[PDB]
Amino acid sequence: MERNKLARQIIDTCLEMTRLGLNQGTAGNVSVRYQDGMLITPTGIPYEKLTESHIVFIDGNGKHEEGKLPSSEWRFHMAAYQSRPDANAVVHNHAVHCTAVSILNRSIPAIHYMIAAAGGNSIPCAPYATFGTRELSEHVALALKNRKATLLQHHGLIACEVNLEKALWLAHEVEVLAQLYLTTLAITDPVPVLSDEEIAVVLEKFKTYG
Amino acid sequence: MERNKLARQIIDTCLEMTRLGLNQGTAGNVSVRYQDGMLITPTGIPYEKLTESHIVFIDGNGKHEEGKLPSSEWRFHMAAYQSRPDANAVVHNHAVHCTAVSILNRSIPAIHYMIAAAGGNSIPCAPYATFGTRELSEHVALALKNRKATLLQHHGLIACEVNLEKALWLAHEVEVLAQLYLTTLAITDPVPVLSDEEIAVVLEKFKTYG
Amino acid sequence: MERNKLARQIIDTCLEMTRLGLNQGTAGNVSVRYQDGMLITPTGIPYEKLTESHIVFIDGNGKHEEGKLPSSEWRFHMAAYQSRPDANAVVHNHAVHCTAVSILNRSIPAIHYMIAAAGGNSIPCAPYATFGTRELSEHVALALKNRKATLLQHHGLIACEVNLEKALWLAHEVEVLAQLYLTTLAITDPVPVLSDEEIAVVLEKFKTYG
Amino acid sequence: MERNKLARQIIDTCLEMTRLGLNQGTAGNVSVRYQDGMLITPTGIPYEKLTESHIVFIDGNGKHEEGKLPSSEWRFHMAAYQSRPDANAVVHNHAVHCTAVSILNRSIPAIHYMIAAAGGNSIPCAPYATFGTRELSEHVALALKNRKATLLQHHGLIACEVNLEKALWLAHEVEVLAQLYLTTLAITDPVPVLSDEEIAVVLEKFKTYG
Ligand SMILES: [Co+2]
Ligand SMILES: [Co+2]
Ligand SMILES: [Co+2]
Ligand SMILES: [Co+2]
Repeated sequence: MERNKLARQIIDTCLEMTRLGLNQGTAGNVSVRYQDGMLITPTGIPYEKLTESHIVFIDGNGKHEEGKLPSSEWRFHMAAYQSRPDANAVVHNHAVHCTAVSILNRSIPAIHYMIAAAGGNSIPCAPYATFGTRELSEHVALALKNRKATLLQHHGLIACEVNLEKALWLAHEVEVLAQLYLTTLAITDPVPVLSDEEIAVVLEKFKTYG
Repeated sequence: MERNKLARQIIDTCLEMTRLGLNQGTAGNVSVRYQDGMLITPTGIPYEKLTESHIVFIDGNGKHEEGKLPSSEWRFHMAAYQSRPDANAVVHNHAVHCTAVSILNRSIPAIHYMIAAAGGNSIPCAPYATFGTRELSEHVALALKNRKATLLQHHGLIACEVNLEKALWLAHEVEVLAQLYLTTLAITDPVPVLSDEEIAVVLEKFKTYG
Repeated sequence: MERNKLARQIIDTCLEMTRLGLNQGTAGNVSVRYQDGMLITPTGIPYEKLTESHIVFIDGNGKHEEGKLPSSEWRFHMAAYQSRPDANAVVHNHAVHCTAVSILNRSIPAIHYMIAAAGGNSIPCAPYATFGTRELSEHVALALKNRKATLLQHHGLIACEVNLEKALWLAHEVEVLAQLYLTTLAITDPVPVLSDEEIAVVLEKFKTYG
Repeated sequence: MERNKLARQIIDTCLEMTRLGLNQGTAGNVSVRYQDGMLITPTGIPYEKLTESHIVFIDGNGKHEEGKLPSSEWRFHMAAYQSRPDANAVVHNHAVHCTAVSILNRSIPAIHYMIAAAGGNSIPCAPYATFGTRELSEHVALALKNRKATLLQHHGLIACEVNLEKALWLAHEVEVLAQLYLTTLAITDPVPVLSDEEIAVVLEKFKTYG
């Protein structure tokens, strides 16, 4: 839990996120909870030019390290941390499938049992607001109250977890769910879904096993 | 046929499965028939952290090696082995295209002659049941009676063969067939198919040649 | 133009074909014109296990090297060579997009000016016949009379050129055209096309430049 | 700003463009503003065979280096430079998604806030004209007057920026926007969009921040 070791992980996540195809238009940003604020990726630096020294610390008051510019989307990383105390890492991206569903402003219903990984029977879509604004931050905080991931209308996705590895994994899983929903929707509307009781059993089962 | 050599192959299949794009949401599991039970991948370990020592042995009674947790989906790997005696390896995954067709709960009809590789004129879809349950196991055993691969409703795919290489190959082929069917279905419903007689000739021909 | 040097190229094409995503379900086969027949890939050997010694020679009478099994689809490689004297290499595959269009049994019309690379204002689709048969061979020979590539109904694609590099390039280009057509067709039917006169000018222009 | 250093960058862009999946059918061409004309990729040489010596200089009169053949599409690279004085690099390709939208001859409306990166509330589609002609050049110059990227009907995409890195980045971003639009269009027509005022705020915000 040394800063430089947290800085590397953040960087490895950016690289890996790219490897998985979630980092298109190189618009993602990643952060972790640290001290009284967070460590986040900087604005204006393509992932492959990133070194541990580029990682920016932002305290709990919204004040950042001198001489360093944090991601232009840092504000909702702070909203996520304040909304979900258990969240230790946040991954945001503009993955294509998640984004297309968010353009239709639809939530992703229970078309697959893995939807329980985000905490319930759906992946919500928070209403649109200009990036970097406090109003966008509010919509995000409200959607994450009972879910670990949310689509953001005409924008992309935010997923949070207890560490970077799980957060990355969740984000990747929502992208798959997103592609599954668009694919079936083009054939039939609405898409068949699993019932609320059936999702209740899977949730209980995930609580049991891990 | 030494355990450690079987353990490596299992691992190479996981890696290769990932390379082919079948391992999204890192949800797959692979096993081989061994002694009176099987060797299978463990639960809770991302494929790249896998070493031969992580591979778990489960006997014919459903009892596993002490201190090791087998895949959460092991039960249907055992059902596959007991349903198809000739099966020596099983590959399961949540490949996107196969899954979307399974969400529509449709079987894949004869839109291409390679559909004969699974044993007939279709790839069935077994009804949904909670993962890890005996009821899911039953539906699987019944679908594999006359086919080597089956879709699992709102879940994914199970393919079995005489060795890991062929099982992996079959799984990959069903994914292609799955993508071909979704693509055409979005344009026309129903999708033109080859007749039962025509599939009868290809099957005979595959019996002849190999 | 030594056999072993032709054998390597064939192998590099298989690898590269795979790299481009045309070799799914590992069903492709590649050949070149050699002496009085051709050199072709063997049946039953996954591309990465291929060595120059696995390449099989088939004379003009349809008789192959002793102890070696040529691709199960060799017959139409011979039909292509006898139909188009100028053809020196043939590439066949079951690329997904080309195959989906072939399942709809539609020819690809002039939706893009690069369609002129195959010789006219379309990529035809030859009617279906069991693989490896003389009747399939006839349909292929007839479609290649005025085009360098053709879709094969419920099967895949055959593209021929003056060398392996161009043949591979053409095959790749038809796959792109195929994906472009399916994508637009799902939105609008029929898809807008360029006129015959406009394709006449591009053809003349390609004759001029190269 | 030495020619050989500009030549390498051009080459790295071709490689990277390919890596991103924009270079299908190997039809792209890239140039930079240099002296009184430009440096551009040559015609007839697959990207991996490219060396700095293959890069061709074309002066402001349309006259090129002796013994070297520039891209067959150089003319609109010159039109782009003369239309947008601030443009220092041009990237052209036949990316699949951009091309499909261009086949429908539709402009890409404001379905995502990143559309502001091209300069306004849309990505236009310039009418079709035979490649390499002065009439095609006119349509391009006119579309780039108020935008940095444009689709070209039944053809592909042209994106310009202040350096190769940003031009490549823009091209990649339009491809993502293109895929987002086709995906949603197959489900609903028309696709919901952000208002002109909302795009006005994002533009102002990008002016502010960078
Ligand atoms: Co964002
Ligand atoms: Co499963
Ligand atoms: Co074939
Ligand atoms: Co062009």
